[PDB]
Amino acid sequence: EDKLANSDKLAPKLKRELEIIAEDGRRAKNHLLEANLRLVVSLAKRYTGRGMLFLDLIQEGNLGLIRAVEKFDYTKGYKFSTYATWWI
DNA sequence: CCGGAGCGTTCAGCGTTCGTTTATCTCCCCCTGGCACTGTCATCTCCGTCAGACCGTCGCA
Repeated sequence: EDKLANSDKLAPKLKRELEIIAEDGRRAKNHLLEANLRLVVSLAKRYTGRGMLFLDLIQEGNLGLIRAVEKFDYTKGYKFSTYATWWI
């Protein structure tokens, strides 16, 4: 999606393939997010019962978790949970 | 018998002091961003109203 975001002229079939890869990447974004909904629910129930509703805490942690997945890299050899927990 | 001196009041030269601003320098407040062993489903409600109606709903006929 970064390559197709550029203004350089490429093949239209190549741009279609890049859009397909971008759609697959967005599907991966989703799949990771519904993978980690359970852990953000657990860490939100860790912080409940203090004047703020449970589902509000879950959704705010979900915002923190999409922040986490925006700032996650595979170069460091650690699991997603221990890095996501700080942002949650 | 005016004339001068002393006295009262009122103004133009420059000489200092105020009234009100301005940008720079500390101290504090306030908001966005980082954390990298792993840690991936809570929570107690609700009963000894109550009195009957109004109403839609729903499975049996």
